Amino acid sequence: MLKIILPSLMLLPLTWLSSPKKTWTNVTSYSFLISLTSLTLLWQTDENYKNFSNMFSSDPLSTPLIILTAWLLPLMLMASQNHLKKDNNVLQKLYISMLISLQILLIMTFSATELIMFYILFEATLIPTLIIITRWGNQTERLNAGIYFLFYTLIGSIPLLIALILIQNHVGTLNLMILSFTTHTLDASWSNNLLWLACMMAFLIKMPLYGVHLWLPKAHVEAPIAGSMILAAILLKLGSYGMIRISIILDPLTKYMAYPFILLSLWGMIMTSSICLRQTDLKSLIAYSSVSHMALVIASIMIQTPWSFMGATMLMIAHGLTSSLLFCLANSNYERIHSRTMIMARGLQMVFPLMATWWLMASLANLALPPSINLMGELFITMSLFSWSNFTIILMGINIIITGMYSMYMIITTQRGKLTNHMINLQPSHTRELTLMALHMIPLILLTTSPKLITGLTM
Amino acid sequence: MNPITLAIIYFTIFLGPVITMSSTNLMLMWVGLEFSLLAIIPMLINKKNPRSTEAATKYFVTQATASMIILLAIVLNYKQLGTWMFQQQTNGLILNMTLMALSMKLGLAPFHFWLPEVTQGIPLHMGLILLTWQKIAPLSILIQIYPLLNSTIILMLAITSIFMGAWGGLNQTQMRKIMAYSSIAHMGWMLAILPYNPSLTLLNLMIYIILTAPMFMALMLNNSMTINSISLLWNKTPAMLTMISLMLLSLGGLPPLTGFLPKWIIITELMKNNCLIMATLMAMMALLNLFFYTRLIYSTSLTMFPTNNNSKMMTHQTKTKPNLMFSTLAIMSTMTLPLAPQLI
Amino acid sequence: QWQEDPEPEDENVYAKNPDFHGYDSDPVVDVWNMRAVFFFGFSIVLVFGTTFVAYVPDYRMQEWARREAERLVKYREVNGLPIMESNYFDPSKIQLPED
Amino acid sequence: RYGLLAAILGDKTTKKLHEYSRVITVDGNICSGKNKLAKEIAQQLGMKHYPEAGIQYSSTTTGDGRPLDIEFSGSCSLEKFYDDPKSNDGNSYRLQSWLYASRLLQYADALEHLLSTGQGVVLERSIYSDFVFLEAMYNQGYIRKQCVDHYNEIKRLTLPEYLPPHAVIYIDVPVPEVQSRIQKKGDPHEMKVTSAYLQDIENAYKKTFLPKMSEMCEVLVYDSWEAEDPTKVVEDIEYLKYNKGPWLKQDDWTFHYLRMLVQDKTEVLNYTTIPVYLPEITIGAHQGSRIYNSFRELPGRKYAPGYNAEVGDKWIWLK
Amino acid sequence: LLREHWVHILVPAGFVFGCYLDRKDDEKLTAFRNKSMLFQRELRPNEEVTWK
Amino acid sequence: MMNGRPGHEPLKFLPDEARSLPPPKLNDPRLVYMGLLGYCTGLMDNMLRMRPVMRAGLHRQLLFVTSFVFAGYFYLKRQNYLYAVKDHDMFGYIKLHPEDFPEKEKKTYAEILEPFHPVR
Amino acid sequence: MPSTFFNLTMAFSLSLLGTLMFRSHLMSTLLCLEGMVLSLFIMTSVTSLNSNSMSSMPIPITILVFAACEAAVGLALLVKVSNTYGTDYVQNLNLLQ
Amino acid sequence: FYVREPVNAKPNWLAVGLSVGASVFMWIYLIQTHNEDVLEYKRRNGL
Amino acid sequence: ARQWQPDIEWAEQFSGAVMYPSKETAHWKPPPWNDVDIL
Ligand SMILES: CCCCCCCCCCCCCCCCCC(=O)OC[C@H](COP(=O)(O)OCCN)OC(=O)CCCCCCCCCCCCCCCCC
Ligand SMILES: Nc1ncnc2c1ncn2[C@@H]1O[C@H](COP(=O)(O)OP(=O)(O)O)[C@@H](O)[C@H]1O
Repeated sequence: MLKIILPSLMLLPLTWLSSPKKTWTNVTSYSFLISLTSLTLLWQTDENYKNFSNMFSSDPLSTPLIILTAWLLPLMLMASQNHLKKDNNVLQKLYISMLISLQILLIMTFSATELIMFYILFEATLIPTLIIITRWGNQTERLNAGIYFLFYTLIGSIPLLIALILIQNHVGTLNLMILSFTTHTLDASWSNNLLWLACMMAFLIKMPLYGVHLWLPKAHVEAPIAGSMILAAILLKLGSYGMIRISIILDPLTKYMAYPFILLSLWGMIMTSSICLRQTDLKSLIAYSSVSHMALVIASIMIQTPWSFMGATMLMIAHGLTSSLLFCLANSNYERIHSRTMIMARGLQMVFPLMATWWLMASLANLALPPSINLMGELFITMSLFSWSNFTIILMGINIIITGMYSMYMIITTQRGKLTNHMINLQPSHTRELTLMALHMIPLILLTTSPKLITGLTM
Repeated sequence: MNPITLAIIYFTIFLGPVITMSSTNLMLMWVGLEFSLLAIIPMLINKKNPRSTEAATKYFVTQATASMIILLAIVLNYKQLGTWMFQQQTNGLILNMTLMALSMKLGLAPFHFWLPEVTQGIPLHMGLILLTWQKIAPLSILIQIYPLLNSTIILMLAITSIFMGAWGGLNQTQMRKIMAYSSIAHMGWMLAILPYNPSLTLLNLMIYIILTAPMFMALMLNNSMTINSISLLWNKTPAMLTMISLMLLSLGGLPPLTGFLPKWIIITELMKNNCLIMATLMAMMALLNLFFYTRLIYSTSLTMFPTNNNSKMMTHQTKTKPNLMFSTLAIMSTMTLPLAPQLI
Repeated sequence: QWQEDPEPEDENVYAKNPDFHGYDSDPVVDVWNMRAVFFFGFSIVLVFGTTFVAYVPDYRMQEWARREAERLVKYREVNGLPIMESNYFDPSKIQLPED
Repeated sequence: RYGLLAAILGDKTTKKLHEYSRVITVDGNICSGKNKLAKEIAQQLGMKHYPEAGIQYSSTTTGDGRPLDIEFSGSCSLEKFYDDPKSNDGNSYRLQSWLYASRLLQYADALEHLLSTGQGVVLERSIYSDFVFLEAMYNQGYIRKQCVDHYNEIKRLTLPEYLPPHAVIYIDVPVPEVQSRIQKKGDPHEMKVTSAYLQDIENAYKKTFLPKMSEMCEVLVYDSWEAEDPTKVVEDIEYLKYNKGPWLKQDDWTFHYLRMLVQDKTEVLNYTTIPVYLPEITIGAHQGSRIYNSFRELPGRKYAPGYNAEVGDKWIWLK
Repeated sequence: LLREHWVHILVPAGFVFGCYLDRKDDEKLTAFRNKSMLFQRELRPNEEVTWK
Repeated sequence: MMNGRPGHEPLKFLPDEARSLPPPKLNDPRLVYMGLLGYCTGLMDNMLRMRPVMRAGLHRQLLFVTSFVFAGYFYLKRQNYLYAVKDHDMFGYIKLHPEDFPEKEKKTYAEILEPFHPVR
Repeated sequence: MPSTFFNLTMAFSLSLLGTLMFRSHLMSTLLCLEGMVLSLFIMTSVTSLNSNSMSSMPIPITILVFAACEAAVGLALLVKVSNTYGTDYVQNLNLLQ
Repeated sequence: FYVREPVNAKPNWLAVGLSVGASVFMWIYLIQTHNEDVLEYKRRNGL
Repeated sequence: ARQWQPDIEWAEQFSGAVMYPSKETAHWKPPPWNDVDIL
């Protein structure tokens, strides 16, 4: 997998060497094709994993993501052509390159055989992200948000560093292939009960768990649209990908060491879903929607039943695409409105007829409408959770009712009701804004036709 | 300085560490340490400002008593073994003295009070020498005697330094002292692995030298001893803003950059030796060091602090360039990580 | 008070360039930055990509297994063998602990 | 370049000094006729004459030498100084701070010519004689107390390093007289100068400037009539003994370091940009960034001297 | 081909280099070339490599 | 560590014994990296000194890309030796002290009984 | 020497306790500092003499030669201090806080 | 052009020739070392 | 609307000889820029 990567690196030379006026089209047009080369990995004609080479591999779980990581770079660069079009021609070429490095790094992290290669690349992605959030962040508080995003991930990260070096000494190689075909069975000691927490905690932090998710609402609030898309679509899912590949070892402990997180997540799912119900900042509501719909995932990567896992793989890819779509349209309202407040800007369909159709489809993806991969995902996690304990439906049942309420409230108070009297007149929709959306949903429609590709390792 | 004097001093400041390293007769190692003490004091008071005399008088007393303690260890050994050099048989207290003493000259842990203060009153230039070409000498003496020193003490001085360095740095706003504090911290990691794998001490030093030397020549390019002063870097010289950003995050352990390797292999070696207690606590507060590094990042790069009109005047004039060393030592430092296996 | 610019206004790019596509202010760059984005975006990724992904053959062997079952079910049923015997790794291979 | 290497091998200032290798700064009031005198003094003794350092003494010295746009040169107007005293934006303090930076550049350029060529330098008003304008401005409502402290801090930080004026020729046409001169002159603004300002300036010269530099450097005050006759003064300058003055201890090995300072303009005014945030001085990040992107994009400025092709530089691919 | 038609060849070239670098890895990991159990066959006539 | 080994060359860079090892291919990815590492140093310098970034010092750019690379071949040549000594040393010991490194026997998975923790 | 090398050693520790606890005048430290060099010189000379190790007598003196200059530097700093503060008192040395 | 003629107006032609010439000596020694090296390696071992 | 660049007040905190000023520590004042004192 060096075509999904080397051609990517070369994007950096192109963003720099290219003309200031033509820099945007060379980069966006080329990475669209970079995504097309990424699609070749999907050609798996047998169940064996495609080990491209010693360090680089792609199995069913990584492949559905590498393609998404390559896909969003085009979109990210199309959603940030407006803001970042007021810059000095060298601030742009920095932002474009920053976005380019994220998927170079993220493509490799999702396509990495050695778990510590994951760690080095895993924690590197913070550098590009923190720059995108802090350097271009509009609000006074991004310095703070950046600190929260760096420390919560970093304090979790050093325990994983110690744990992975620890298993290398215990087993003798951090190669995901071998670690899988070798006998690593923890022994339920008090210490192992700590190892397990060391490995999972760093992944559980960037996958916002109810206890440590305050970093994500603060980060996406002041982050520029491209950073918020990256955090929701690819960055948070880095934590999920890690939990799937790391729990191959630590096989016995999670049977009983998971209860704490599972309950934290399911109760967390309800409270995070509910506070979405009365949050005035739209970007705030989407972020907590992201916490709740990701709290379902940590509760399926821990129950560990075949269906959970691919419920997880289905939902992660699906929610990634949906969340960005929501964060992308939130930005289009923010740029014309100039405020994140949900109460202002009422009645837009009256003035932006189509964006409202995109808003409606994004919300229906947000809630579980049935001919969507989003629902298949939740339906499956719901099933397994029920298997874990029939009572789980109650808590995963209060979340579904709340999820319907906030998803439609975003449509009802932003895209319906009487028009706002006279905010700065709202200029019509650009074709870029609409495509950036179409590019998010057309793939959501196509993937829903053949869900098999994003089903995970389990199935 | 009459250029002749400059030569004699500089030769001594350079013959000082070199005799230490080359000789085996400890005595000759002691005088190497003594010559470094004598040579550095003249340069320290070059401005001869009231702050400077204070700096040198502290540096000298701290250095002198430690030098006398190191000599006492050699004198005691001479009577416990006729040899003029530490051996397997050496009384444990004899070696511990040498650790404390040498940990004072290097300024590690509970003896970390002199360094921040002398780093504050000396010029940026002599600051570098006082931080990096004066650590080579004592460390050489320790690295030579590693097989014999105590694993317990070193670790305590190691952990303490890491903490003191980190905590001290958080509050400081003067750059010279932020660096002094970082050096205390890095010096700590170095002395942590000495008992186990000296060869890694020599990596955690070089990388520190290849990181700090560019960082200081950056601070002085604009001669800013204040963060507020380095924050207006964007107006005075915009290009160094990019690398100053990466070098400081490299000084802390963040993974893509070269700075991770020293911490990573030291942690790998300590876990190989089973200190998974000690290594864990060190790595954790090591993360505190990055917080103050990033706070500076914020002021200098990620956010643009307001500047002064008189600055437009300094832009007009051609900026005297930064030596080539900056580049070669900025890149070899910010990104060599892809070449780690051969470094270790 | 200190010196600094007054907040700049945001231009109605739709006032000039009434055909603004949202990519860049001068018109030709805009046209050529959508003529290449709709094309490389939709025309040869959503179309050629979906064509190729649709034609990936027997992805993860699930087109092979619906036949192998059919000949195994064909073979097992006609020869009278149990369709899915109840132990997979044969008991004979397994040396169980004798305790 | 000039460095220890050059100094080690000859290139010693002492060897290049002479009867007329001196610094003579002639200071007077708003209009003391001091330019004329300075010009002549310099000529008669064969010394370089440095024009008074204005808001633009830096763009002329740097690059094309062509007058920069006002905002590029720090947005200072002496013109606005006069028509709008005690202005809300403080153009008067910004004018004074830029003026101090300009003479700092001029004095340093003068010292570089003195130690290299060996020729002397007449600099008219100097960093040493700038405080009188600020003293009068604070005595008036022009500047507030802190503003004064900020200038004093910059003065204390940078002025001591440079060696003092050898002698400080002085003219003393009184305030009533100067007011007359200004009015006769056509400058619409200069003429709105408050008489008090003139007086306060005069006072700070006599009450402070002449006594204070008198013990450290020779002082030659002349009245209007005396100055009209430079020759007269040239005589005095020649009979000067330059006996006292910190200049006596400047051995070659000491001059070298001073030379290497003035040789580096970026340092001469290093402390002129100290991060003390008084409101008038602050450019402000958004405005400052724009002024920079715009000053740095001017032809021949986007790259170091010798490397920008716009003005016709060549050989860049091998430099 | 350098009137801005050379910046367009940068990425296309990266693909080529990648493909080359990639097929190189195949050459290295060629033990068990055909020595695997599930896929071990006698080289059919006129074939010196089962998979290249 | 590896110092104190018999025959150690007290101050030599790479003992001739390292002649036996294969020479580093000049295009070894690593040496090529050092090259790029170098080009960047050059470009960076131009930038910090405010010169046209790529079109200047085309002589220096070469000195850099060619100094770093030169350094590489001769460094890697050594680091490669050091690692090679490590095996000579390591493998030898495994034998000279065989008992301490016995070849234990691993039973087929049939014999071994690994406890089955149901997921349920 | 068995107990004659304990007096000298404790002399060095009593001199150690001295240099480490300052009080007013800096000279008293420097002076104390020197008390150690004498104790080290005496102990080195003593053992060299009863080990008949003549090859080592060079050291007892090298110790003094280096210690003398060391002290020369120390006193020049001291003179520098009571030229800047009119006293050698250490309290004055508290600007670097 | 420049009031103060840039010191870099015309190239330091020595700095070119010791910068260019030095690098071409590096290669010719480096490439020589490799082939020479390969040989010894090949013959030192059987081949 | 432009990214909030830091104003003078945000800058102010970083002045002072100690970032997080203590009870008695705050009483201190920043070191002289010239590295030379008035006493
Ligand atoms: C890949 C990993 C994840 C990557 C995410 C980002 C990728 C972006 C770049 C690549 C985008 C395209 C490639 C990825 C998606 C591929 C989808 C696809 O290939 O569709 C296959 C489909 C033919 O179906 P087939 O594959 O044969 O199904 C198996 C039956 N045994 O082919 C078709 O027939 C296409 C038909 C198009 C029209 C569909 C009309 C029906 C739509 C029903 C919508 C129902 C309501 C949806 C509600 C959503 C929420 C509101
Ligand atoms: N620091 C200062 N502050 C305000 N005004 C100044 C300052 N320095 C010089 N000027 C003004 O510059 C003008 C020209 O100076 P001068 O040479 O005395 O006048 P002229 O050129 O007519 O002889 C004077 O009118 C004076 O007010």
